Amino acid sequence: TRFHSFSFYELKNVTNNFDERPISVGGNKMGEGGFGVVYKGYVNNTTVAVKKLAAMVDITTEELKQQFDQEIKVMAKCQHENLVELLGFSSDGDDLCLVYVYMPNGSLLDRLSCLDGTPPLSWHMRCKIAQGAANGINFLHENHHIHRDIKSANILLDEAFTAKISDFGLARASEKQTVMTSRIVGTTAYMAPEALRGEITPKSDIYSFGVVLLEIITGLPAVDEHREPQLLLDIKEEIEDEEKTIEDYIDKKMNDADSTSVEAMYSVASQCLHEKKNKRPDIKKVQQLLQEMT
Ligand SMILES: CC(C)Nc1cc(Nc2nc3ccnn3cc2F)ncc1C(=O)NC[C@@H](F)C(C)(C)O
Repeated sequence: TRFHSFSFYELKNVTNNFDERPISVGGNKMGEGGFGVVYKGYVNNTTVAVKKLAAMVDITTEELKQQFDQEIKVMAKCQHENLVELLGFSSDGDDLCLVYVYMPNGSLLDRLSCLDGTPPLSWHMRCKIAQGAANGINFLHENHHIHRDIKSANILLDEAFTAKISDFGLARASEKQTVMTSRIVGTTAYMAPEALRGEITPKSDIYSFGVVLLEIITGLPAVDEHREPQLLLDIKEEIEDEEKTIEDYIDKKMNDADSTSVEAMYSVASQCLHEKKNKRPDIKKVQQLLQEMT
């Protein structure tokens, strides 16, 4: 064993009975996803993030338990500066909690949208975050794991804006390697075409990272129901068809972006976004191209 086993009452005590008010207004709520809500807490003077798993999407209790077990297994095997650190968990009763080191700058998604009044990320910080995220994915792939849910909401940022990959509940270990599933899971706006069908491959993680690189350049979320186009990957088509340029989509909330490094990041993203999985570069090549960029 490597993680502290908490009793559920202890985590109820340290999160102020899972206070639903936002942290910005003195509550404990930091965010939510399809598989749970994240609360801020204090455990023995340590600031923690407590993910209470109770489902808000179409998932069964046994599927939640499988994702909880999967997260613990991946966390026990993978430790890296660009991966979040699991401190412990609670499993007593019908409730499941995962306890982590708190992330002072929350998620990349929230920082790109300046949620809660945080200042816009400079181009220089965006480049370092992209490099950190690729190093995290590279470590996971080297250790034969496929993330299956890479998105900006799953890239967290510490006090220094060091990128940290999170949410390993859907991660798959692969010794051999394309395989199939009957339960399609993930965020549609980021998912590779084959992943949307049910294929499981490390090449899908590359496609999803390409979408993240477009959110970093543009400051636009991957999907926006009230936007034209609603899907960010459609801008790649508009740019490829010469109807627009990447310069027309650069986030206006920054003053330090230069055309050379922006075009270089866009080139990495377009390569990641090849329709044909085998045309996409491997994570070590993505890592190398992002290093050449700076
Ligand atoms: C729930 C996500 C969006 N927000 C966090 C996750 C985390 N920690 C973790 N959360 C999760 C959720 C799943 N894995 N995971 C790993 C983690 F280490 N820590 C802090 C925040 C958080 O919101 N911090 C506050 C800052 F954004 C501030 C600017 C001051 O509002």
